[PDB]
Amino acid sequence: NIRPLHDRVIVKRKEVETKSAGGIVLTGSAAAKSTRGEVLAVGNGRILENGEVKPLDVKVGDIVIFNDGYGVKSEKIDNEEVLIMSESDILAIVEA
Amino acid sequence: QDELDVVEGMQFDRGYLSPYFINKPETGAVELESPFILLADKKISNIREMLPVLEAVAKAGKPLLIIAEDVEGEALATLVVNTMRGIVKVAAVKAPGFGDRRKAMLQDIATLTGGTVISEEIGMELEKATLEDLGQAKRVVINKDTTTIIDGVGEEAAIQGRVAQIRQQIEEATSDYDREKLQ
Amino acid sequence: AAKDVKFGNDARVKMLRGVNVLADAVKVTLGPKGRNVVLDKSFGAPTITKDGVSVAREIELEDKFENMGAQMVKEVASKANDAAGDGTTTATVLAQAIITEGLKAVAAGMNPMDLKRGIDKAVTAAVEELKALSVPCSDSKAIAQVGTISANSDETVGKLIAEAMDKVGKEGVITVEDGTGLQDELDVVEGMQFDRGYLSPYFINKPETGAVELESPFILLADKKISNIREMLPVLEAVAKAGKPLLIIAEDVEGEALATLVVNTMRGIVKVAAVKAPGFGDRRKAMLQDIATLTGGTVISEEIGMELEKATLEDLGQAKRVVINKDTTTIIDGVGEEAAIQGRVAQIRQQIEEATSDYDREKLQERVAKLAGGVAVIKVGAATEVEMKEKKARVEDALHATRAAVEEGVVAGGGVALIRVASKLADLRGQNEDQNVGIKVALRAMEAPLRQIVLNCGEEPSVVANTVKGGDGNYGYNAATEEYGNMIDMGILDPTKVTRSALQYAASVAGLMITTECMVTDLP
Amino acid sequence: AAKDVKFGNDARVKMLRGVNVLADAVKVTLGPKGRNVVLDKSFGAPTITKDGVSVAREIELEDKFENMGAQMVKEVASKANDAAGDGTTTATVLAQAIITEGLKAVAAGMNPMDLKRGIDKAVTAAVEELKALSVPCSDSKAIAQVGTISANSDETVGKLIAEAMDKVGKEGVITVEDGTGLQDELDVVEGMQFDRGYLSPYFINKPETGAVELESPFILLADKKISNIREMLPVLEAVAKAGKPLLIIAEDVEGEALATLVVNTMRGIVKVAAVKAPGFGDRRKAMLQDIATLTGGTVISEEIGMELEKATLEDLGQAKRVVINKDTTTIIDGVGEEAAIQGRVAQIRQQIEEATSDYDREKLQERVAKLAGGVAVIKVGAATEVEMKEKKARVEDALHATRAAVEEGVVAGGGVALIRVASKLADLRGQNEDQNVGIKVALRAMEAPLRQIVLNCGEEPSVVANTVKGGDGNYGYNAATEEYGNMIDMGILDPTKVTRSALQYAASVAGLMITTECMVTDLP
Ligand SMILES: Nc1ncnc2c1ncn2[C@@H]1O[C@H](COP(=O)(O)OP(=O)(O)OP(=O)(O)O)[C@@H](O)[C@H]1O
Ligand SMILES: Nc1ncnc2c1ncn2[C@@H]1O[C@H](COP(=O)(O)OP(=O)(O)OP(=O)(O)O)[C@@H](O)[C@H]1O
Ligand SMILES: [Mg+2]
Ligand SMILES: [Mg+2]
Repeated sequence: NIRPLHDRVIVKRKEVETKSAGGIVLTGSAAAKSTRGEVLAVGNGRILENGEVKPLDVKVGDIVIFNDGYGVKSEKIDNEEVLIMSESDILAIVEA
Repeated sequence: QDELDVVEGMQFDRGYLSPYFINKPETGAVELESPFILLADKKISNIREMLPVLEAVAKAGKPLLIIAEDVEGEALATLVVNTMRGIVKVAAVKAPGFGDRRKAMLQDIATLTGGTVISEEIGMELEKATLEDLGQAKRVVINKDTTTIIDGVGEEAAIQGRVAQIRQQIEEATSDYDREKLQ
Repeated sequence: AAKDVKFGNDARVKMLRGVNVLADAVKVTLGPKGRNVVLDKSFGAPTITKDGVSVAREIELEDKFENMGAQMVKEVASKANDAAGDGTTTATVLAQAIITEGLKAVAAGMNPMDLKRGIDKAVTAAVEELKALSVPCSDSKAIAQVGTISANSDETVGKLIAEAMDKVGKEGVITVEDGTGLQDELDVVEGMQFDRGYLSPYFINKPETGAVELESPFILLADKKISNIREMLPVLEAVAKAGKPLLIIAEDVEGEALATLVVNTMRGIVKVAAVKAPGFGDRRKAMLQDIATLTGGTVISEEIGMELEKATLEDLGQAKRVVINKDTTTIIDGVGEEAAIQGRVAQIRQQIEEATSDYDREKLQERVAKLAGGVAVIKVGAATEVEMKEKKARVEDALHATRAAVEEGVVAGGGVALIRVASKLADLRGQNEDQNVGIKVALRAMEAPLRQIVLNCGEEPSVVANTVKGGDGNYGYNAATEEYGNMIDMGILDPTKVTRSALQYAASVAGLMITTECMVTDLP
Repeated sequence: AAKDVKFGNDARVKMLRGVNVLADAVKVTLGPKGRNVVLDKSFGAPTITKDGVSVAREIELEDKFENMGAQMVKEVASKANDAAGDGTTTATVLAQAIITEGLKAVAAGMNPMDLKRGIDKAVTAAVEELKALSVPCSDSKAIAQVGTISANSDETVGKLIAEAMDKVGKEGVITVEDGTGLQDELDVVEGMQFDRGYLSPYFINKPETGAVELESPFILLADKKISNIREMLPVLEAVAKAGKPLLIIAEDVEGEALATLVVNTMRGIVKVAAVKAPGFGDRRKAMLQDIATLTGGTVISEEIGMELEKATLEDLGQAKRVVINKDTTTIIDGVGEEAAIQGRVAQIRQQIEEATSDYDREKLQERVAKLAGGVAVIKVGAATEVEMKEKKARVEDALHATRAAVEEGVVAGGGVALIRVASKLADLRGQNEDQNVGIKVALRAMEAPLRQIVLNCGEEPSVVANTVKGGDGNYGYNAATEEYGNMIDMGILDPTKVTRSALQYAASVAGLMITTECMVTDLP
């Protein structure tokens, strides 16, 4: 088991959409890496300058739309890929 | 012995862009029955331009033949994969000729097949292309060398008007090669 | 440039003199008693050859008009060599005989166009007569006889070629190359033998033989070149679970991937050998598809859609045995559906039909031989390089003649077939008297090969020609033994295609040349 | 260009005139009494040579047809030189004799193809007769006699070559090079002596000799070139702990690594000498593996998998002694398993068999000599440069003759062997009379070497030929002493391979030349 530190999130990126909206199969760069993924683990929370730690607004098991970049790191646990990214890199959360 | 080879309708010498389009492996020739025809003046390499066209064609169910300056890379990969998967029967062949000629004979194919050419200069875009924009033909046969359209569904008056225009270009032409190409 | 223009009989005489020079050079090499010709080469040693096409190619004369005639009649030997591969000396002999007798009629006031028409009519009837007079050449004994006759009465060459096509069957490909020893050798390889060695010496399972050997291994076929290991981790791991060895066909394996495969080859977790993909652009894909069909696998490619990471055991091909050396890799008894192999070879046959280049159809036939039947290499053995060239030319002539014999059948050799055809066409008539004279010159020229063979023997051409014409059927003259007998029973067979092609090309060129009245060339 | 075409007897006469010019130039150098030939060189001084191959190579005539004949018969000497290394003058003498007698039969109406067949039959039987008539040449005395006879009766050359073959044995490699002095010298080096000096002069343990000397040192072998020290702290520190010296074989050691090694060399903590890995791509790895096997070590490489940081003492090879100088590195009594050395030399032998290039097989033999046996260099001593070239040619002829003698045995010299073979083949018959005439011309030409030797002596060729044919066995004519006696007991031995190659190549090219009827060349 892996859990983050401070304002960091462990997310499992969802599989890229093989087929398009109308049933057209997309391959190569067409099926680009998905920017939404379910949250696997939430850190303790962001640390403020005064010394208080506030919990992250994201929750474990909620799909989040995140941004790729230097902030996100692709680690491997049990031959599986997990993205470690700061909560700021999480643009949105997917509900319903 | 002397032989005579007569080909009618459109038989411009452009083969399939990928061998995997072949519906009939025994003859090595792609065969489409009453397919749509998309005509693009621009060369394409991505897929995002023709999800509307491809999805609407798959919804219609009729096959699709693509005439374009060049289809390559991810576009060919996507069309080929969809061809095996059977969602849409797509065959993409290069537009014939070169500059100031490819546009002319693409407009000719559009008139013969009752379609409209997709181009930047004309104004419309591939993303906004629809079924009524796409051309129609009774039959299409593709080989390694030649592409043939049989009984293109197009208005007779438009065909006569276009051939009249080509005749006027013949009259105004002053080079033997030019008038031979126009004929 | 300033032109010299020659009209009428002066031009015809100069053209005929050039034709006579070229044909005299060529036709001293006709028959079993025909001699050799030395061709000086600007680079290297002179070439001693007995082919008519080589001598015809080398002939060029100082006089521009005689040279025009020489080039025109050299086209006969060139076309006969390109079409049938043999009968170039007979084609040149027939062409000059049609020209010499045609020009005699032209000098006698006959209309040369009608002479051309009569020659063409006689030759069309002659081709029909040859097609009727031919017999199938299917057994090995007749094939040995054809090869022997075409190799200047060399029985070893005929027997070797008969054995070669017996081993490789109808679909096999036979090629002739230089050999090291003093004896001809035959190397027949079946199934796939594409010439790509191991990418690293460390794959070698048997150091004494220096060859990687895999028993019932998997075969991975990737269209893309690979330099990293992560793409084939699922494939290699699943192969390790299977336990069977793995052979990799790819555009290029190198770097980290190659080092990893080598390390695991020593470690014994998986027996892996990686060799380069056979062929090149638009060809390597074809060979990979053929290997996949034979081994019951699927080629991993970007265009096809799948990736190496998703490749599975069912995707991987299977074969009974695999051997790899520094040069060649052989796959023995690839586990694949016979229907798929038959369909693929049928497709390659259609590509052969649609192909218009000799190299392309040769490559396609080689691929067919890789799939079905086998490939045979005849290594010619000779003491020196000049003897190597001469014997290789004779062996290639014999190979072409045997192929023509299986394609179109055989007829009586030694010029007997054309003698009989001319005998059967004595009743042929044209539209006017000029056309009948042309028919007669064609029929008379049909006796030229036999007369030239006999003259090369030193005997009397007229006597033997009359004696052969007096007979019937396959009765003719064995010039090797100088005795009369049945040509088929004596083993003197000419491919019907060779004779027909020689007659047709000779007739076409010769009629065109006898129709000439003016000749324009550059001034000397 | 425009061609001159010659037919029949005039072409044959011009061909024979060219053959006669070339053979007359060559054959004045046959025997012990044969003289020298001056070949004018476009660069440098003229070459004084007695080899028939050199004279044949230089001969080119003004007349195009005579030049064709000259080049065709020069092929005989070229092939005889390439195959056996000696007997080029005898091959040219035999070829012209077959040509002169063959052309006489051609002029007498005989069929040249059957003459060629008869000559080939006679020469095949002659090769069998020679193989039967040969005797093994294994003792040093017979080798000395063969070398002496092949060096134009130079006893010192024969004795030197016998000594070289005794010292380097069967597996050793003997080469001939220029020497400074006025006397021939023999330099034999055993074990490994690859020509790579120290990478830095400061490694020198013995300044008086200018040579690093390591007693029972470790040997590190790295395929990769090294410039940093960080890769070999474990190896160097463990060597220091062991205390034994270290020798580094690598693609390149330079910069910080070399400076560090030098610093520790003076500091005495380690006695390390670094020399470059011998050879280049695909060869450096092979000979590095050879050194590893000989010294019982393992090569450090990226492809093999291991890294220098993980190299240990067991990885490092061991040798009894190491000597380093500016030019060469010598390893004395490498501590390696004999089974591994024998297996590696067997693999190199397999590569020799599979190799098709002379350079490749000589390099592989050099590697074998490095592993097993030794390498000998014969430095030819001469006063001037012309004498050096002539003596080096004679010594190379003697080397090739001794090698051919050990390979295939020896026969009576002075043309006696071919005389005896011809006597034993007097009962040989062909298929017809032309073939029997060809057999007879081959048998008569088999006496040409002895007759030309005697003629070079100034004696009567016919008298001595008759006297030698009257005898039997090894009874022949010592031309140096001009006396009759046993050829073997007088020490006149010809390698059987030399005689067989001369006869075979002469026969092949000569038969092909006598089969010719037309000759096509460029206009003068
Ligand atoms: N023993 C023989 N008796 C009679 N005719 C023979 C004999 N051997 C060969 N021939 C005939 O020789 C003719 C031609 O032989 P040859 O191989 O020299 O010429 P080619 O095939 O016309 O040309 P090329 O010089 O290109 O090989 C053939 O018609 C063949 O039947
Ligand atoms: N003392 C001798 N008495 C008789 N024959 C001798 C004597 N010495 C050498 N020969 C003979 O001389 C012949 C050829 O000698 P030579 O070395 O001149 O010619 P080669 O070996 O044919 O050619 P090359 O010029 O290339 O060395 C051999 O057959 C050899 O037996
Ligand atoms: Mg032939
Ligand atoms: Mg010699």
